[PDB]
Amino acid sequence: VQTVTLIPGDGIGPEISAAVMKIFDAAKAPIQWEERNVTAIQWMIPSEAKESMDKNKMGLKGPLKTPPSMNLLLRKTFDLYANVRPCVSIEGYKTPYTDVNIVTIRENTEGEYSGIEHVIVDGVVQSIKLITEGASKRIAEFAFEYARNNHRSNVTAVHKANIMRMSDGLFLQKCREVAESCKDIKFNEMYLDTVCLNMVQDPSQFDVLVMPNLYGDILSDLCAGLIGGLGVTPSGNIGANGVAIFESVHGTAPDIAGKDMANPTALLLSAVMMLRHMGLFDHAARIEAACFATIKDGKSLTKDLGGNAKCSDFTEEICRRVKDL
Amino acid sequence: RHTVTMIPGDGIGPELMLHVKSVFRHACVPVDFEEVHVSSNADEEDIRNAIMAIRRNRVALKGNIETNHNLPPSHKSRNNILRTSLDLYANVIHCKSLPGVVTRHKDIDILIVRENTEGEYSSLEHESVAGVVESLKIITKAKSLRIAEYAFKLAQESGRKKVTAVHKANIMKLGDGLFLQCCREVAARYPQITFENMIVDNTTMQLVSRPQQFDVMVMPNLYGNIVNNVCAGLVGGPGLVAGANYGHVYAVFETATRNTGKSIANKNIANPTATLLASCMMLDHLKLHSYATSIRKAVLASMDNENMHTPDIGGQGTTSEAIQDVIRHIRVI
Ligand SMILES: Nc1ncnc2c1ncn2[C@@H]1O[C@H](COP(=O)(O)OP(=O)(O)O)[C@@H](O)[C@H]1O
Ligand SMILES: [Mg+2]
Ligand SMILES: [Mg+2]
Repeated sequence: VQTVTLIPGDGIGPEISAAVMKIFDAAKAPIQWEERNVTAIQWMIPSEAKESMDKNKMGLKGPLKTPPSMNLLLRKTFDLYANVRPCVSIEGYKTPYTDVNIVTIRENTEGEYSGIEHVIVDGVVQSIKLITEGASKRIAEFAFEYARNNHRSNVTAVHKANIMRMSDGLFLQKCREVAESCKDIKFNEMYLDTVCLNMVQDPSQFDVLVMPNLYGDILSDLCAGLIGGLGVTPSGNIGANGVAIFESVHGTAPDIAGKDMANPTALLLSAVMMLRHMGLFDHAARIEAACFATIKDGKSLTKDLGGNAKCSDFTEEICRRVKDL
Repeated sequence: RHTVTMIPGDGIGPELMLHVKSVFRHACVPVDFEEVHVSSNADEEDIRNAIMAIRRNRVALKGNIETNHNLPPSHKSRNNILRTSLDLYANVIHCKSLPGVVTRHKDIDILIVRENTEGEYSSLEHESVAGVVESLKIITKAKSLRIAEYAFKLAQESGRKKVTAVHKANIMKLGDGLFLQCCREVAARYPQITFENMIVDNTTMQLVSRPQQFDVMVMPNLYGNIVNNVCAGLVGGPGLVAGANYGHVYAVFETATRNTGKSIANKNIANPTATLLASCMMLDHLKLHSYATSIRKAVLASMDNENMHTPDIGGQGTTSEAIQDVIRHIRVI
């Protein structure tokens, strides 16, 4: 029995967090929840929720209402340097892209999210993109370690070293150096514009992608759009001290916040991702298979996935299907 | 009879320029091409010469120059040096679904206006201490205003309703902020045009699912690189869409995606459509409209017959077969 700190978040968050916990219980997952709340105190997260995660090393997070962003703080607090996004086509939910199986691995501390801008003169602004040896090395080693540990064969570094020679070239140089150590994973490099160009044409030619902050920010949502959007897309932030927080990236959805209608898929699939990170492969698989089969059946689809059924119904059917192993 | 600069460039550039010339001779086009080459040397002689040639002729057609990113930072992109020195501030491409080229999306008709001279392309980097590199994205009022001015003027001259500014001003609040401000400042002078904004993240997500919502899109340099490529891909890839670079006094025509095509060079499989269409846009700019529409009709007609399709759009035909078929729709006018 393992403890996970749960951050139910805002709007539809409490609901879908309730749905996930329920499905986990229906699956007899070795997981008990330590419900916390993050709200910025005058800037840091509440004292008694930081220690909660320092304890558990492992957390799950619903959508957070924003303005000081709550994600920025959590990132900085726990040094969450790797943002990981596995995008896989959902068989029950057809898009024009049916063969997507991609992992975007995003550097999450520096790059063009340096925080630093200056008004040089009136009507002339400078935004600093920041790249370092250490953070680039860190993310490269993470991407190859992830490749190895999740049965992956190709890693592609995405860059614009042609245009941003010093910054991106440095990022690229650390990837290339890590590549020499992990020869059992195949490595290539591709210009960002070429990745976009090919991605919308044939997503299957890519496997694992590693990149600096803005590129991966953009590219991770591109990939989400291939498989049905943010409402179905899992995400995890891996940090310092073996800490990880898995999250839904969709909106807070205030319009339908307490009137059922919310779709728990994305969070559930983040929770499945959490489970795999913890080594609980059997439970992850069952909950995943259950979620998938529910979507494919297409009876209890929520209003966003084109259905008419409410959150309660969608959750109930997942619960029902999981119990059959 | 006009004199135009021609930079063959690298990869597939040289072979495609040859087909361009062939097509031009056969269509009796009154254009003389004045070739200037740009080699691989760190020495900027070739590139400054090319710039000077375009200053005289004021119009060019170019292939894509290879940028070797294993070279030192001081060795900069010759493509970028060129358009920044000539102040070709507006990069414009038109992505339109081609009825003969079936993809995963249809009814795409998008005009992309990209700031072509500042932003992330300013080549301003430095290493304060060992392994701590800063790159400097630059956004100015003067350049943001003219790109926005160009985007709104184009929209109203083309009979188009909506301009969408794409940005990341929720993160780069001052930088992308100012770009937005300048778009808004221009929007005030075009009440008929619907003005919207959208975060580049969301934009790409929207493009891969409902790209029909976009009409005219205006944006900073890097996001332009991204959106241009997503849009080319949606309509069938890099062999299809032409690209323009406009300054106040000069114009340079090329393929939208700016690809060298080194890996398919000299194998007679490069798709010629994009380059031909770029050369037609050049004719239209030189006010040789009759020859433009004549060549344009032929290349668009060659596109219908799926037997003339090159591998990059599913077919198996060669470059030279496509040229023959294009030349044939010409010799029957
Ligand atoms: N005209 C074309 N016909 C067929 N394929 C093309 C064409 N132009 C570009 N490509 C392909 O698009 C991809 C990206 O082009 P690339 O040569 O890598 O550009 P660059 O060297 O400037 O980065 C390549 O697979 C290239 O072969
Ligand atoms: Mg994003
Ligand atoms: Mg290129």
